Amino acid sequence: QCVNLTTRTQLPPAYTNSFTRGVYYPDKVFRSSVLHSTQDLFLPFFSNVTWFHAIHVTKRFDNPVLPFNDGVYFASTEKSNIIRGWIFGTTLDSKTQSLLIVNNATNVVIKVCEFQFCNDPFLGVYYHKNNKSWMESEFRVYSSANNCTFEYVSQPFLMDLEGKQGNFKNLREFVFKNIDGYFKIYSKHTPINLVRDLPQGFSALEPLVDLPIGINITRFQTLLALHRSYLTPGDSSSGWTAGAAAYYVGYLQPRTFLLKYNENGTITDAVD
Amino acid sequence: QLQESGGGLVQPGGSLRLSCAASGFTFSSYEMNWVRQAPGKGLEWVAVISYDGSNKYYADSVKGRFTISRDNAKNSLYLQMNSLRAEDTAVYYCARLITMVRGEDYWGQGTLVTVSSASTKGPSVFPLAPSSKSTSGGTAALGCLVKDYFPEPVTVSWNSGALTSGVHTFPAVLQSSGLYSLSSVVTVPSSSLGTQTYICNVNHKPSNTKVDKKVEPKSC
Amino acid sequence: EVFNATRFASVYAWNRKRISNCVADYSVLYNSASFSTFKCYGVSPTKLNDLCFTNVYADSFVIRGDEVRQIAPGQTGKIADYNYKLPDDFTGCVIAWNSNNLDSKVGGNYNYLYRLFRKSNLKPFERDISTEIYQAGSTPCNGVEGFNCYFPLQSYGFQPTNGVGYQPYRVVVLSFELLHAPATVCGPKKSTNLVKNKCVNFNFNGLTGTGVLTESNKKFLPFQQFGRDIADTTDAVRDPQ
Amino acid sequence: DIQLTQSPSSLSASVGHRVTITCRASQSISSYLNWYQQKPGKAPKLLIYAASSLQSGVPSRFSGSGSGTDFTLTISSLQPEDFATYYCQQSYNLPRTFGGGTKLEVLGTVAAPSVFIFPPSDEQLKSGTASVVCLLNNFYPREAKVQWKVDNALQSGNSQESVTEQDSKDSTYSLSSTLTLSKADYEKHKVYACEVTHQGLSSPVTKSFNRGEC
Amino acid sequence: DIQLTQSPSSLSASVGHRVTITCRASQSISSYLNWYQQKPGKAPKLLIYAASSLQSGVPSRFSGSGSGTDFTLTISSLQPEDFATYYCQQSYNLPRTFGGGTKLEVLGTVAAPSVFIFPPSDEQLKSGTASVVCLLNNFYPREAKVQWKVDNALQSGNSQESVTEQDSKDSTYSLSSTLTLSKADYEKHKVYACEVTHQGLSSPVTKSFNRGEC
Ligand SMILES: *[C@@H]1O[C@H](CO)[C@@H](O)[C@H](O)[C@H]1NC(C)=O
Ligand SMILES: *[C@@H]1O[C@H](CO)[C@@H](O)[C@H](O)[C@H]1NC(C)=O
Ligand SMILES: *[C@@H]1O[C@H](CO)[C@@H](O)[C@H](O)[C@H]1NC(C)=O
Repeated sequence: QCVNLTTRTQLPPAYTNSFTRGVYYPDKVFRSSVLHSTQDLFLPFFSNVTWFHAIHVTKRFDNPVLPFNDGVYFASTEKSNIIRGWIFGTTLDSKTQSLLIVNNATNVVIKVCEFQFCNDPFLGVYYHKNNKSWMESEFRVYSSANNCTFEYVSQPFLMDLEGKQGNFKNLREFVFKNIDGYFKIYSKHTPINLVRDLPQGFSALEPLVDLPIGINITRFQTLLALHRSYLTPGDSSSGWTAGAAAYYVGYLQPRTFLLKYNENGTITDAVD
Repeated sequence: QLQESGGGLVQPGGSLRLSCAASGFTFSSYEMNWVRQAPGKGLEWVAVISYDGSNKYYADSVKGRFTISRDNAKNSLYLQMNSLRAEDTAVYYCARLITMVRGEDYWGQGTLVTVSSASTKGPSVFPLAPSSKSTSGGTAALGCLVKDYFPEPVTVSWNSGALTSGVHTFPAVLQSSGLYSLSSVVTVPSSSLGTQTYICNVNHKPSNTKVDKKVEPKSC
Repeated sequence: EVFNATRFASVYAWNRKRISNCVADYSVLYNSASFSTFKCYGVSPTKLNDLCFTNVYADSFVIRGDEVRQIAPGQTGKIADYNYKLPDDFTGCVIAWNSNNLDSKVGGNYNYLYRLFRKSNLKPFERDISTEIYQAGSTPCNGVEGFNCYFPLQSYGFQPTNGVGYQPYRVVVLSFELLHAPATVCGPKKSTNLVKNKCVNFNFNGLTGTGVLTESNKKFLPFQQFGRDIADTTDAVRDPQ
Repeated sequence: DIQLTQSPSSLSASVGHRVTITCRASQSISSYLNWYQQKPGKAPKLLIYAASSLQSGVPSRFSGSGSGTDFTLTISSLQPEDFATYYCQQSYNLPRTFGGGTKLEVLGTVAAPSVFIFPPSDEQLKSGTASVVCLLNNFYPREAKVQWKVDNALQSGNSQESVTEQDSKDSTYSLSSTLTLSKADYEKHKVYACEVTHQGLSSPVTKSFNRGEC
Repeated sequence: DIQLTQSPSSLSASVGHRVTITCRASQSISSYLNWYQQKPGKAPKLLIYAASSLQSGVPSRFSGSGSGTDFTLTISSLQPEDFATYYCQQSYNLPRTFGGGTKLEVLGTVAAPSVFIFPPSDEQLKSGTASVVCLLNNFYPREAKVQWKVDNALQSGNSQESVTEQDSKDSTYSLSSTLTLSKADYEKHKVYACEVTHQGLSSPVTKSFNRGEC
């Protein structure tokens, strides 16, 4: 399936501050109107998070392989469902099992296989002007899935695949941990109006899902959708537009935090 | 199921390509054979090919001239025919011949080939017109002798089928021109020869030449 | 899906199905009166409902009724040698039943085959679908069948009239696999009723204690399962049913 | 090479007859000698997939035997479809090879005789030829002699014949045969007859066909 | 109640053969199925219990299998001491029930056919009865057939037989059988014979036993 892209320009690594983002409920315990101390893997307060983004203006599209370390805080700020998922694993080359999560435009999919991934994996919405619409048209994530050992697909849906004007409007925050052969996911959606950066303020990530997968994860790699159309050069490697989206990553570290629990048992504040 | 195809009528020194579609069984697992049969002769082995197609073998008549080949992905056998001879005038059957180990044999319906310099032409039509020359009580042969047509079949019948009682039809003779001929008959009472009109309903159907012709009993 | 499949494999080409991430009631199989054979090695069916595994493999095929004898540890003969071999430390169950009325045909059924000839015996759980002509003698048979050159697979000929040892039997082998990973397959777990307003000994979903249970005025977030107070004693719980 | 020798090239029988045909290979072939039935030009039906091994769904009345050079096909009691050709074929080595197939051609052995005799037709005169027709028709044998009388000589070499097989209801063949003569030959000649000598009758039978002279 | 069917009712073998016999239950009995051997006029000896467990001191060439409704006993390499009758028995519930045991009767299976037959003796005649002595002797296959010829009618219902047991060295049986007739019948008729339709030979054999007629 795979294609190496070209026309991507080269720029320095950007950074921004975490501003107390990225706490999550550490256990399934209700506590109310109390302050509680926990030692756990947390994103440190006021930390520098590496900033990655896709924009045309120039000609910037941005999904490198990154380390996983002890665990990852991840956030997307976007308006167009450009960030679509991730690869996690170690060798990423079918010589070991590895984990795919992807929102295909009608289906959330999770798989664990000996995937031969692309060196440059992506999705691609095409503006089919005969159909008068964008639609997902170019799944290019792996060549093969040589053995498999877990599978999941959600019940089907659709999404807008937006040529959206204005600033970023959705913030989606995630935390990923891999502990005792469980891959644990926490998340939070929030509506935003910020033009570029990661926003200040506070909200805890709630436990989303927890997957019983025995694998070693050491590296990860995000999946983004190209925009493609009759206005582009059309050519497989270069006839594409980046859309407009940004995402941020930071690493969890063993820290003691003091968490403030509401009368309803939500986290409402914390001290690093 | 097996279905041979690509047979036909061709000149000496020519080429032709047979094919054979396989259905309802795992063609890809087996040796697959060509066999042929010239008209009125015994069965003749032509060739065989291995399951994977890796090896090919032949009888000495077709050796070097022909090729046996297979498309397992298409469940299809082939015979390339080249430098055609009178030898190659046969029905060609495509088959899984069994040898010692129990399994289900398959043979196709067989595809016809004829090798001759001739051309598609109608029934040259010669009705048997029984008269003082030949009439004998309850016996008088009407009929036709029919000639000069290259594709093998001529249909023949009597008074447009109304004279079927006592019909007989006899194997064809290939003429030295490369055109076939045959004899066909009805044996009728001499007393009936004043009643019916008597037509010989020849049709060389590959020429589409219906030439149904009056028969003249009690002539001379 | 395994036991009521419409058509089974030929034994030389035996299917394998992998089971994971589900609740397995083995005793619902075992109590089904269907089976001519149900034999377990290293386990007992009643105890299987208490165990957990990373995967279970279900292997399945048709063989002749008298050959069922060979589907066991330490066995030998054309099935055990050339078609399907269990390891001699097998841990699992073999299930079989007569399928004469499904798998025989009045004209004889020849859809089912088995490997008649091989160079050597299979390894445990090895499989061999190769259709290369077996050289019994000295000539390289060169993909041609003849004097010392045999097609390696032979059909059974299941007529409905066959004597019982010659009738077709459907077979399933269950292998239980425990790895260094989460145990995704387990037997079902029994619940009693609730008993409010009495001193009882309790187990909510692995959380255990003794106490009096009563309906609470407080309400948790949808992912939370129990409450603790400022001293870290458990003051409330959510009923999993 | 290995060559095959069906001891009957042809047979005659009736329904209910136990029948055997035998085939000899030119050299030893162990048990590698298949047998087939063929109705004329139809796809050959495998009866026996070795010297002895009866094929799937083949009727129980058939059986094979043999070793080395010598082999049999048997039919325990003959039935109407068994009035057919039968082929041995060796399965031992290349080239795969077939016997001269035993034709059990006489659909009901019986004796019912017949004759007929027809000119080079008046409606054949226009051909630029005389094509005479001896026509012993509904005769029990395939066996009969035909003779000619054109300018009183008996013609030979310059002739053809073809026979319709033993009829299923009548248990009789019919023969057609033809001396053929160009415009030059047929107007040179003026006395004609054809003579049918089917030995199921007591005599040759003939008539004064006389092309241009009747 | 649970019914056990033992499939081969009798067997023939020779030393060093593997042998298998099978037992099948009218409902599932898990593994509750014993196997016994009995030699003539001895008590039964237990070989296998559960369905697979070899009993104390039994030779390792015996083995059992099954769990459910179908069970097998096998003998790995048969020996002269093994030719006996074998019974399965279910241990599952009351009444305890046995299969109709398989007889492994033919030691050293061979083929030698034989016949002989003998009259209703004069040294028997004094009884006021006739008793014919049909007598096929040292024949290999236990199976044989007998008929009669008194005034050349074939007698029926009026007969008995007994076979002397499978000969230890010959592996041949011998048979005695007797039509037996009153004074009135044995003088009313005058031609006699047994006819031995011995399957081991190509034909029946019969001899003029002629009570009151020699
Ligand atoms: C699957 O895993 C097995 C066992 O490690 C390996 O032999 C095989 O090459 C892998 N790939 C495929 C396509 O089976
Ligand atoms: C507690 O939850 C209820 C229901 O969502 C809400 O009305 C109330 O304002 C919450 N209280 C606080 C202090 O968050
Ligand atoms: C559990 O099952 C019962 C009985 O069908 C049903 O009433 C109840 O709503 C179910 N609860 C959950 C959490 O599925």
